[PDB]
Amino acid sequence: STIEEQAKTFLDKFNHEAEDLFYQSSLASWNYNTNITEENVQNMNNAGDKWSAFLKEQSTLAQMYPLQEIQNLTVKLQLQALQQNGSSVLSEDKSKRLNTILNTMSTIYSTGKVCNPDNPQECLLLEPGLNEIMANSLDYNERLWAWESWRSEVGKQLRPLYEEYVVLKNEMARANHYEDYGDYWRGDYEVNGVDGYDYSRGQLIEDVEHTFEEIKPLYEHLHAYVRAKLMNAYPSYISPIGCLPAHLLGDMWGRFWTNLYSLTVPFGQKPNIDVTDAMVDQAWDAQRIFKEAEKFFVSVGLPNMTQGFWENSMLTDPGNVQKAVCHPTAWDLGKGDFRILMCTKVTMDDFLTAHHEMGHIQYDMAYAAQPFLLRNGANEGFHEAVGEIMSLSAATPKHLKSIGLLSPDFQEDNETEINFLLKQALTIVGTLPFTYMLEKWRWMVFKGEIPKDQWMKKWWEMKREIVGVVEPVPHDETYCDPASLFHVSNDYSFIRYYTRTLYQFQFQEALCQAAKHEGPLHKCDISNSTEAGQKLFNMLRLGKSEPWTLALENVVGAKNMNVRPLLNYFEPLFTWLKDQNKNSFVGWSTDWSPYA
Amino acid sequence: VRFPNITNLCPFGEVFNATTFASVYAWNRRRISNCVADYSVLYNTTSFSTFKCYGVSPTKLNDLCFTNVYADSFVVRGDEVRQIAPGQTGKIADYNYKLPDDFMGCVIAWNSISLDAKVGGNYNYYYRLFRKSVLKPFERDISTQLYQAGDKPCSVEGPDCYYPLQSYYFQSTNGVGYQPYRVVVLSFELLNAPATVCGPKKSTHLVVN
Ligand SMILES: *[C@@H]1O[C@H](CO)[C@@H](O)[C@H](O)[C@H]1NC(C)=O
Ligand SMILES: *[C@@H]1O[C@H](CO)[C@@H](O)[C@H](O)[C@H]1NC(C)=O
Ligand SMILES: *[C@@H]1O[C@H](CO)[C@@H](O)[C@H](O)[C@H]1NC(C)=O
Ligand SMILES: *[C@@H]1O[C@H](CO)[C@@H](O)[C@H](O)[C@H]1NC(C)=O
Ligand SMILES: *[C@@H]1O[C@H](CO)[C@@H](O)[C@H](O)[C@H]1NC(C)=O
Ligand SMILES: *[C@@H]1O[C@H](CO)[C@@H](O)[C@H](O)[C@H]1NC(C)=O
Ligand SMILES: [Zn+2]
Repeated sequence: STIEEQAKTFLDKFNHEAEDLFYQSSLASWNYNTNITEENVQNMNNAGDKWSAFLKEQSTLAQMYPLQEIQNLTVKLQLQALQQNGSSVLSEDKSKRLNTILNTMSTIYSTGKVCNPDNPQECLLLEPGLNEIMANSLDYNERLWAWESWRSEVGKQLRPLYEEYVVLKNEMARANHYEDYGDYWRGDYEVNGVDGYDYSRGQLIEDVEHTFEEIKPLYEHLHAYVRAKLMNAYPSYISPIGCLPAHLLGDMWGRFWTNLYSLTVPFGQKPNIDVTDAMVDQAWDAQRIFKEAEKFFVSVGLPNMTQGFWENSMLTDPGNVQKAVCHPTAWDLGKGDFRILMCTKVTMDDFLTAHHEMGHIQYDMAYAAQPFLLRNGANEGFHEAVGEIMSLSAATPKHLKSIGLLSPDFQEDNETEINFLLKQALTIVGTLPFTYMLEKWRWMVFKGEIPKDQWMKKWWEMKREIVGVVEPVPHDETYCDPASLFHVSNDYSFIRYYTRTLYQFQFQEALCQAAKHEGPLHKCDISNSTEAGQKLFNMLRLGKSEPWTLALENVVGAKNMNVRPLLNYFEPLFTWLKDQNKNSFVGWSTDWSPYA
Repeated sequence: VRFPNITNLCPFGEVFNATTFASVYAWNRRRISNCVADYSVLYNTTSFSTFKCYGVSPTKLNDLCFTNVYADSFVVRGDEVRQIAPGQTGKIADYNYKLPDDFMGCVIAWNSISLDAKVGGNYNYYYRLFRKSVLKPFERDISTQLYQAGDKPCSVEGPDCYYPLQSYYFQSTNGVGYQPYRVVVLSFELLNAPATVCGPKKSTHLVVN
């Protein structure tokens, strides 16, 4: 018989014999991420090794079947992924050190505690504390201490580990027909089989820069408006021509400018679009947040959350009795098990991210019908963009009024929309320069364009030029500040978040055409529209099977990321920002530093 | 003084309320005869997830007469209960248990989980993944013989010789699709020969001689 049919029965054996092995690893990994114990770290690692062993053996058997013979393209994708040699190309010397480093960096970031210089026994951890300091404090010194101490006491220790991480990871990617570890991540966006819908590793790197060029003007006026309004909040510390000190931004790294909304809110007297106060004053629970997000997906026709979701998920901090990984995580364990692990606090940020993570599950539930090796999103951005479609509709003041977090007699206004659009711009527009710089640094470091002696110089050289953020304190090469972020320290691709935002409005534009709309791209609550939901269901059901370019084309009408929908969503803000900067300087000077 | 019933109630509580069931590749068959069959007790159990009586009437099943009564029992995943149906193609139906396209009778299933997925499961059910041919209606194959993908020497478990049987792994955390479901199929049949079981009211219709 045909080898293609011979390989089909090989994959049929693989799919049926792999689910339990992957399920056991997922169960153990869930039991450690929800319960930090040395007993669970061994059990989770053992199940991962058995899962990895099953991958290694079934990969070698998959090498025998040649891809060039197979003509069923969906079969070709499944065989192609299983045939790939990942860490298997590494020797036992290389694989152990690569994994020993990777776990060590995660444990340093997780167990990172900064002691108060006075009373050294008092230590502040990044997750419970030292983020409240970096997101609620208006003291320049308190923010400076938390920003510098984390990037020095925790970051410096990650500097030696990251250098060996790059060289070992590069050897893995270079061995497996890639230029560098950046190319290994960059292949996620590649299509090479269908005419007109093909893609390449470098087409991402050129489209990102072309699309970012049209985001820079909007960022400049957002920067200037924030700069002026931060100048009042922190007098005598910010230059009206210079960059923005890093610790004065929203969070520990400047990734999100959301927390700056209090200082930069245009019209304070208009009712707050930040319903964080309203939730707490109405005794909103963690359950209500995930239940309200459930009703949103139900209204557009998508299914209820499974009973395994409500029974088995962890939606609150378990307490000081048992530790947990409180990074918002969506789990597709398999076997119909869908769970969300999150340290939900009653804030608007966790309300929107609950919609984001339930968007992950809705995507995960839809592609469950597809085979195991096709059980994934079209690309990384697609998965993260699906959740953001919901949080884009859920954040609208009309939807907030619908759920009761805004007054029943709320009257829309020109001023309120600027209040709403600015807050959405701090979260969405603000992070785009941060993501472009962070991945460009990592992409170039993997390529070797940035030498090890010029690592930190380039990190803050680009942060000033691209993002407009300056170092509050001079930093040597001993510091390793890029690894002070979770995503860099835990070996995750970060360009997914930049591509996410451009997809998000492209989908919403099409979803808000199916749901008969009247006005602009904002005020786009797809809630109660079954047509909008079924337009997404078809994309979610495909998974990795169809190419991402084709998947995008059927939904929105284009084979590539288009920055135009994003600019139309924020167009009322862009024009308002330009007038609000008539007497302010737009742009930043690359040579101003607070320490100078 | 006692009330004598020359035909006792048919053994229906035996098959349904049984402690253990069988894997689909080795489904169990039972004959019900020399008795009187009240199908009202089958309706009265609202816990039954699916009561799909193809052919004969659903609630007027009690008001009928029959000759050949066979009851088949097995347990399958919830998303595979659909494959236990007339003219449905799937791994269970094609290779484990196939109903006729002309089949008349009923298919009954319930949720299980409570017993056949106990914490630290004492049992283990199984299913057949590969076979050379699709099973004809009401056919069984308990073959442990290996399956070949190409022209293969299958004397050793090898790269292209795959063990025909595979195991169900039922856990509490599994979803409804991957949770166990207990299925009992009643194969009612009509023969021109004298009948064997009719029903409670119809004790003299055709069941007796
Ligand atoms: C945490 O894990 C330990 C062993 O890994 C276990 O004995 C304990 O019950 C777990 N705690 C909770 C709350 O599940
Ligand atoms: C590829 O094989 C699967 C096997 O089930 C089949 O269903 C599918 O239709 C095939 N691809 C195409 C394009 O027909
Ligand atoms: C995996 O490694 C083997 C040798 O160990 C090699 O023959 C094969 O081509 C490799 N596969 C890929 C996809 O690079
Ligand atoms: C979703 O769950 C709620 C609460 O259990 C229920 O009232 C509602 O009918 C369910 N909707 C669907 C479509 O199952
Ligand atoms: C959706 O419809 C329900 C039923 O009328 C309504 O109560 C709810 O407010 C609607 N949602 C929105 C966002 O208007
Ligand atoms: C099974 O047992 C329960 C409890 O004894 C009983 O109520 C039920 O009628 C029985 N079902 C059958 C079909 O015998
Ligand atoms: Zn996410």
